[PDB]
Amino acid sequence: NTSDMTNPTPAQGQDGARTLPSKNLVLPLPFFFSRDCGLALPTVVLPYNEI
Amino acid sequence: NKTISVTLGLRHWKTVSAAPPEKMSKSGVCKIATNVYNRDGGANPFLVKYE
Repeated sequence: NTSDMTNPTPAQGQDGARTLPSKNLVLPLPFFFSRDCGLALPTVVLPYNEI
Repeated sequence: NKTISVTLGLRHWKTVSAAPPEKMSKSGVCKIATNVYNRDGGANPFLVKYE
C-alpha cells in the first residue's frame, strides 16, 4: 500500500513510464508464542520434538 | 557333479541408530573457558560522591 506498488502504470509508450520497485517487504508471523513475551517456546525443555 | 564356486555369506548390514528417537535435536553444552580475549580488569570504578 506504499502507492509505489498499488498505483497503475501504463505501457512503455504512454505517459507513465514508471516501474514498480523491486524492494523487500517484511511480514511478522502471528503465533501463540509471538502473542506475548510470557508465552515463549521452551526449546531447552523440548529436546524430543521437531518444530 | 562339477565344482561349484563358494558363495561368500557376507551379511554385515547392522545399520546404525542414525535416526534419533523422535528427532533428539538437543545436545546442550555451555561456553566454559571464559570465552577468549579475556579483556581488561577492574578498570578503577571508584565512586564520585563529592566527599
